[PDB]
Order: sequence, then C-alpha cells, then structure tokens
Amino acid sequence: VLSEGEWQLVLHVWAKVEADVAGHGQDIHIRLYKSHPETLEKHDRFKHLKTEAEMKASEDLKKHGVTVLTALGAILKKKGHHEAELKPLAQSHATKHKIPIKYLEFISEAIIHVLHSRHPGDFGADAQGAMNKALELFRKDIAAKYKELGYQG
Ligand code: HEM
Ligand SMILES: [O]
Repeated sequence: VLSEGEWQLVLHVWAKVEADVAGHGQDIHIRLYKSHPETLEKHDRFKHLKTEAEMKASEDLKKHGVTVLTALGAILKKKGHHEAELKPLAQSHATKHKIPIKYLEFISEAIIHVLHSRHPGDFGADAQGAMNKALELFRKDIAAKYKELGYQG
C-alpha cells in the first residue's frame, strides 16, 4: 500500500534507529509506559518499573527494546512482504502475552514520537507519513493474524 518511494523513507529513518538500537528501544518503551500505564501491566517482567529513571536504569528493559526494534526492523525491511515475520509475533502476542491490538497503536505512537524526537530533521512530514503508513500496515496485517488464531485482541 506504500510506494517504493515511501519505503525508502521508512528504511532511511530506520538506519538511524539502527545506529542506536538500545537507546531508541528504551525511549520508545518509556514513552509507551509513561503515556499508557495500563500497558505496563501487560509487560509483567517490567511492571515493577514505576519511574522513568527506574526504567532507563533497567538493562533488562534496554535488552527487550533491542529485541522489539530488531524484530520490527526485519518487518519494515520486507516492505510489506512480512507474512513470515508477523506469524511468530502474532502467535506470541495474541496467545501468550495477550497484548491487544490497541497496544500496538500505542507503541506505534511511541515509535513515531521517539523518531521525531531524535531525528527532527530527517523525520519530516514525508518520512512521518511513510512511517505511519508502514506501522499502520503492520497493525492491519497483525490484526488479521490475531483473528486467524481466534483471538481478536
Ligand atoms: C512493534 C510492536 C512489537 C514488536 C515488534 C514486539 C516484539 C517482541 C518480540 C520479538 C518479543 C520476544 C519474542 C516473543 O515472545 O514474541 C516480544 C516479547 C514480549 N512482548 Fe512484544 N513486541 C511489540 C509490542 C508489544 C507491546 C506493545 C507490548 C505491551 C506491553 C508487548 C509485550 C510483550 C511481552 C509481555 C513479551 C514477553 C517478554 C518477556 O516476558 O520476556 N509487546 N515482543
Ligand atoms: O515486546
């Protein structure tokens, strides 16, 4: 649904994330947990972290951020052909972690906020539009996989 040109913008900005995976991971999760504190209760391994300082001091959270962004980066680089990458993710998030689709909108907001926060120059109107479209397709496809697993999250 994205043009080849929009995908180049998504991957261009993604390389900036890859220059600091762990720092982007942290900032996205702190944003997620600070703005949507109910998501913290679904991150049972992190729910004891109540302050942004406790969160930034958690090397465990920092590691998880790398795991999330690494997985998300692999999806974005497939330019929409991510069936195989989304399958394990939908399986675990729908059946094991029980993360609703709405929480994916929340982390999507957080990703975009952090990207603009760190790269206001490269992440302009067009890049934001493309990244929003890419994250939108990601949630759309993963919601379809949720239903196929019988969980509508
Ligand atoms: C872009 C969106 C997301 C991506 C790419 C992502 C990716 C991952 C990956 C790769 C794992 C480890 C393997 C697995 O169990 O599937 C994981 C674990 C997990 N994710 Fe997600 N995730 C996303 C969003 C979320 C959100 C919004 C939550 C809400 C709290 C969440 C909750 C969890 C939990 C609870 C685990 C298990 C961690 C543990 O207890 O060790 N995920 N995620
Ligand atoms: O995650």
